[PDB]
Amino acid sequence: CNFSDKEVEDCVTNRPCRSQVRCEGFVCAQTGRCVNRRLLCNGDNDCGD
Amino acid sequence: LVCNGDSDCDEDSADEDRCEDSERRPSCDIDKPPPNIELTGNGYNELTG
Repeated sequence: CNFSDKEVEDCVTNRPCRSQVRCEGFVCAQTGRCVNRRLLCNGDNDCGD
Repeated sequence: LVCNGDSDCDEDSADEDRCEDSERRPSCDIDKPPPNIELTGNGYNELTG
């Protein structure tokens, strides 16, 4: 078969969505992983970056 | 037990967070537990054994 058993179309932003899950921790800027502030300066890459 | 040189919180180690190594003292000469002591802490199922 064609591999494209999947197909996708773009849209306008008809409506907002509440995806903006609140991180109280630090946000690992490049990854967006939410890490607890106690893991800052931890000596360990607990972020990705 | 806080800021002590031992991880007295077990999974977390928050008692050893943000602790100056110049303020720490050596808690003990050694850290090595007996060779499989963790097995002494497992639960047990009497039926399945």
